[PDB]
Amino acid sequence: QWALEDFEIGRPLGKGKFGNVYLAREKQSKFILALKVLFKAQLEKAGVEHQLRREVEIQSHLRHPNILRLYGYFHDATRVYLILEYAPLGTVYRELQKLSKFDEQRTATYITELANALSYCHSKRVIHRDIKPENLLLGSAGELKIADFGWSVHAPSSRRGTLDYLPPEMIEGRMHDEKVDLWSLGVLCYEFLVGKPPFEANTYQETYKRISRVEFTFPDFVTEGARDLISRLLKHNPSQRPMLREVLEHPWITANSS
Ligand SMILES: Nc1ncnc2c1ncn2[C@@H]1O[C@H](COP(=O)(O)OP(=O)(O)O)[C@@H](O)[C@H]1O
Ligand SMILES: Cc1c(C(=O)NS(=O)(=O)N(C)C)cc(-c2ccc(Cl)cc2)c2cc[nH]c12
Ligand SMILES: O=C(O)[C@@H]1CCCC[C@H]1C(=O)O
Ligand SMILES: [Mg+2]
Ligand SMILES: [Mg+2]
Repeated sequence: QWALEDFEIGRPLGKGKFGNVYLAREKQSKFILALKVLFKAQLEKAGVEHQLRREVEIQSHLRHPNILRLYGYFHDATRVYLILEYAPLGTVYRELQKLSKFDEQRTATYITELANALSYCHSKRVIHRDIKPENLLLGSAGELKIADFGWSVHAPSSRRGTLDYLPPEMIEGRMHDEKVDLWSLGVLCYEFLVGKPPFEANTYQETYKRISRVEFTFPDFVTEGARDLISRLLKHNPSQRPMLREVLEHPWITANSS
């Protein structure tokens, strides 16, 4: 179908674990898009060549306004190219870095957008497993778009950057389901309000212990309603975390969204 010759390449949009993401334009249609470029040698060396097929198969079949589109893929002798929807306002990561913290209204609107995209995903037993600011993209209207389905799988799974967003069950290497994304949502809510993730540390070692123990504290400015929602999402036991319907009906969400 597609080949590299069909696109004009622009500036890089960001650094990837196995290559780079570039702005690109489809020559015939003038369609601006993001081209996720991955080196075959690097994928092979890490043994993630089939998981890349998983990212493609899962993302390509999701249709939701808060989920980044994957249009297709193609590959040559040395690279794999993923054809993605271009998110013109960039990452939530960069917005957080420039704004420091988000107010309750911005946070709760993003949580609602995430819960709606996640509800959709989980309805197909799809687990994202890599929900984090650098993977949360922004559309033309500033709407949140879940991206980077790189580590995505169908639930239940026991399949093997920082640990900041990963729940205890995945950090230990145990069986896990859709509840992993509910923990990550909790870590995101805290980060949006506070400016840093709740288990952030200098080392992977210190962060591992913090997640395992559920060792976190809130700054005094965090409201009672925000503490309630976060504390509920951050349960060591996946069974005890709420459904996404419950997150969406939380009084703090309904009062501050959208
Ligand atoms: N569709 C896109 N539009 C705009 N920027 C993007 C897009 N996809 C990725 N990026 C940028 O490139 C980075 C790497 O993309 P990503 O899919 O997350 O790769 P990886 O799996 O290596 O982390 C993102 O964190 C973001 O900064
Ligand atoms: C060598 C190779 C192929 C492949 O079949 N290539 S080819 O023999 O047709 N040849 C041109 C070299 C295909 C892939 C691949 C993996 C995932 C996707 Cl979504 C698409 C392609 C990868 C990933 C790492 N090495 C790869
Ligand atoms: O698209 C990718 O860069 C990779 C494909 C293979 C699994 C890991 C994944 C990633 O880092 O998101
Ligand atoms: Mg990423
Ligand atoms: Mg990824």
